[PDB]
Amino acid sequence: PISPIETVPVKLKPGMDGPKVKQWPLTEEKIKALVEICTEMEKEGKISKIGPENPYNTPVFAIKKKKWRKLVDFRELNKRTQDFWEVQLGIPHPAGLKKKKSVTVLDVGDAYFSVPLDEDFRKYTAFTIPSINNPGIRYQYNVLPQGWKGSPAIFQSSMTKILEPFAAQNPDIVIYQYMDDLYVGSDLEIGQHRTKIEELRQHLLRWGLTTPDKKHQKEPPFLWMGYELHPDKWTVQPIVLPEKDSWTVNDIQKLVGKLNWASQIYPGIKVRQLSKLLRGTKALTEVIPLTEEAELELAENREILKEPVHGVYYDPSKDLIAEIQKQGQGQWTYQIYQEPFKNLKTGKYARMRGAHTNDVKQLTEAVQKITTESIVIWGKTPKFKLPIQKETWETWWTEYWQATWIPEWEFVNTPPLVKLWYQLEKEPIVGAETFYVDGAANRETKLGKAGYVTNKGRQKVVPLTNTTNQKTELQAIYLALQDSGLEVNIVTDSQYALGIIQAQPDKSESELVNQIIEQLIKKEKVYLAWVPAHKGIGGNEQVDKLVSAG
Amino acid sequence: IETVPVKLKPGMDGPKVKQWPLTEEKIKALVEICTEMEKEGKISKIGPENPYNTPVFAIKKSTKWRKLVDFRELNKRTQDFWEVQLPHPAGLKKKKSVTVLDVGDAYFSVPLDEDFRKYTAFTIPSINNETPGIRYQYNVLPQGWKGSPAIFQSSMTKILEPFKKQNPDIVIYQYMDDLYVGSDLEIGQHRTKIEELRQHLLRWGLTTPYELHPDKWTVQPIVLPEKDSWTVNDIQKLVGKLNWASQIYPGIKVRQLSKLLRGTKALTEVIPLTEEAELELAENREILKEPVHGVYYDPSKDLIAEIQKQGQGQWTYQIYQEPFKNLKTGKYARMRGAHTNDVKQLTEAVQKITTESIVIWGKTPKFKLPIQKETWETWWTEYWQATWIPEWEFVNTPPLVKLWYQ
Ligand SMILES: CN(C)C(=O)CCOc1ccccc1Oc1cccn2cc(C#N)cc12
Ligand SMILES: [Mg+2]
Repeated sequence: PISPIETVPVKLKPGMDGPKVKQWPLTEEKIKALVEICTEMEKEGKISKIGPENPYNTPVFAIKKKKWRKLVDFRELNKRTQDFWEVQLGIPHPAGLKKKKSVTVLDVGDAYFSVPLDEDFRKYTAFTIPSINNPGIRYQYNVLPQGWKGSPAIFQSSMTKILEPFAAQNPDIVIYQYMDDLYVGSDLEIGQHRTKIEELRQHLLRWGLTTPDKKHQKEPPFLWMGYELHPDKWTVQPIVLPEKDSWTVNDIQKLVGKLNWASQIYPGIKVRQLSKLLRGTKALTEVIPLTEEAELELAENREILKEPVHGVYYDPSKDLIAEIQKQGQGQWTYQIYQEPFKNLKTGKYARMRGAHTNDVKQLTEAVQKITTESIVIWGKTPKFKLPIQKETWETWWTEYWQATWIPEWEFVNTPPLVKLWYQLEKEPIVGAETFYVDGAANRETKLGKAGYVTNKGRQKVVPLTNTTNQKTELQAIYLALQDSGLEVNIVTDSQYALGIIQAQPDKSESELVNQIIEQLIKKEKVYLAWVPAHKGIGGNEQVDKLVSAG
Repeated sequence: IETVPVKLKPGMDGPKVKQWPLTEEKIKALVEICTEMEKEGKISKIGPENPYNTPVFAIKKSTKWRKLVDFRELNKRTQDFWEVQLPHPAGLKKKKSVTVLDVGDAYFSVPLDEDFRKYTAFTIPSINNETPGIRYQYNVLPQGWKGSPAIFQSSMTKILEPFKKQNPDIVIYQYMDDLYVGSDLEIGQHRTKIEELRQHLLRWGLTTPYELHPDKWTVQPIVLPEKDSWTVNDIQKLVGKLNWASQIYPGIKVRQLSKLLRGTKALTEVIPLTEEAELELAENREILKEPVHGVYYDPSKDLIAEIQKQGQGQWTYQIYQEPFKNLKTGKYARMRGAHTNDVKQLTEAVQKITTESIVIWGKTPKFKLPIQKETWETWWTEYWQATWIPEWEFVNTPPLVKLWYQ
């Protein structure tokens, strides 16, 4: 049917006129399908024959991808019409849905054709069925055309307004609206829940919106946007990881996609070594040979995907809880649940956001991602059970120069525990050898040397090939660590190298800094001090004259 | 009762900013607030043919919720036409006492130009995308749109002209929803003249719900440590800090001080300050008392604020337009109170600096904040009392700016 709803007024973009894309010539069998469809559609009021003075046109075609369907090419009109309040992009998340005793799924059939289109805008929808000779027939739309820029929003808003009466008289019946679907839930007796469905079905039929007849139709488990929804549990649809010898950029992309998708209910999914591959990427065609780390990751994912997992729905009376577990190379995993083994959902956090990081910083960032996620899904923030002790975190967030909001959390003792593997000293160390380090490299020949000069009288210079002033500045520190007792003072002129160490990293993209980290753990006390370069302080002046000079 | 035509800057479309997800608590408060605002006709529900959007937050400013609208983008896209549309007194920074009054409720009497109303559209988000938002637009002059004080100016001058004739030595500056009222009176007299004006405004239909003292502000000078026994490390720090300062005050000298370190020496070795090095350090303390030289304010250029966490509730800040040319510096302190946190203190500092900046120059600075972006966007509304919002971005504090500014 059609509708007595009010129409949304619609303008074209200021200074633009209607589309005039001529009709591609059509085979006479398709012109037969269009003429019959158009006369049926005309008979239902959805379209109208129009005079000759309408200047605008839009191409039309017929197909039946092995009944017939009419398809229209509004690409040109879409460019010329104004923008609309963007349709719902996000979708509800299964973990966010509140449990209900029964759920109906209604498909509004032919929904867009069931809604009127603004009158003054109708001239710009004109289309032509081709005559055999040239004189063709001219039709225009009176309902929302399928494929025009404004149909999804205007039908969405028309549907919201149509529901408003029925919803007010039924503060018991939950109606999610999503595209041209209605998902109806209630805690009524299945006898009367079917009554209220029947009411709603007709209320929409008065507004012109048809609904499934054969019972309420669509039956569980529900295949919905890559999910499986059961009456008591949800899970993702089954993932298939390809088995391949070579991989293109496009194949790895489709593979982190599926993997990312599975990580919301399959705890333990890892994707970082696989997306390290796409770091360069370039062309989706480029073949990217996999890595021993990428292979191990993909292997471990197939292992986890071998068993089936499910999540539960939301009860707003039960608490909201998250735990986070370490997974290794800066990869982390979390569950969010209300009942201790019934998980609402899971997820992963493996971002470095920089070349070097450390465990506490990464955990804090994981707690961030969970918080933003809980607000989007349940409108609240969870209680946190975390594998870290207050002393560990309190020390970290106090010495940390960046401001941070640590939630309330209880320690859960479940190793691997999050810890600071080392702390530099805040005061210089007494009776410890003072190493004055420096490095240099030639910005053209890229050759270099790192060296030190201590106060016990030791001096050393190690030669370096294919490096930069920044890399030698770290090798210099690395050299002083290698060559010192368990306690050492190091004095550097590098603001770069000071910055990287003082950050107290414990993992890194570069293997030099990974080497320096291993040194720093083995030491007992280390103090790192900075002096301005080329100011002849003493100590520094002699390493500059030794290494930087040559 | 008659509207004032409002234009966007030519060839410029309205805002399409994204609504931030809110907690169920904050949404329920926005819906209550917006239902009442709809009854009083200040806002109306809009259709899908309005594509514009401005974010909304719920803050507390009290135990009742307020609604704060982020017109930052709509202000870029129009208010500069209202910054030039048809003024800042430099004496307000000189007044001994300054009080801030919230007069933003006067705005809800003036109709808004019906052809501009689409640009004020905003959305109350739903949880988990169950619904699309509830969508409204403004009928009246909305708070936080810089065109609101611009249009109301004529009425507001009219209301204040009595009071200004009586008290001719009091400074009244308006910035957005606030009046800044400054006097040199005794504090008790000051609070009286504030009440006189408060009552004056309430008498003419201007519902009004902060005391500052710019005579105490300054540009904090650099302080060098004063020790009893110096180590090699203390002099290295002292020499490093004075080396930084010499990009700013030029007559600083370090020869005699670094002479004390000649040769390779252990860091813990105690060095005595020779008489020459003491004179150089004493002379260097004296040059740090005088201010910088060519640091002037350019009204056309942007003000930038940098902030450093210093430990134990201390936060330093600098306002400059060109690096090293510091217009103001200062340090903030929170009394902690075992209810404080890093984000409460950062949020409080941003507001102090912004108020201080508004008094001095009449515009908000663009902040470089030392915090992860995603952490700010979640928690900033929990201690935001101000009715305005400055521009901001996120940075990683360098390793030595902490101590040199300490
Ligand atoms: C089976 N299931 C989801 C429950 O039991 C939880 C209760 O969820 C609902 C509550 C009210 C209205 C509908 C509900 O279902 C849906 C909510 C959101 C999206 N949807 C897509 C489909 C399909 N196809 C069904 C739903
Ligand atoms: Mg050097």
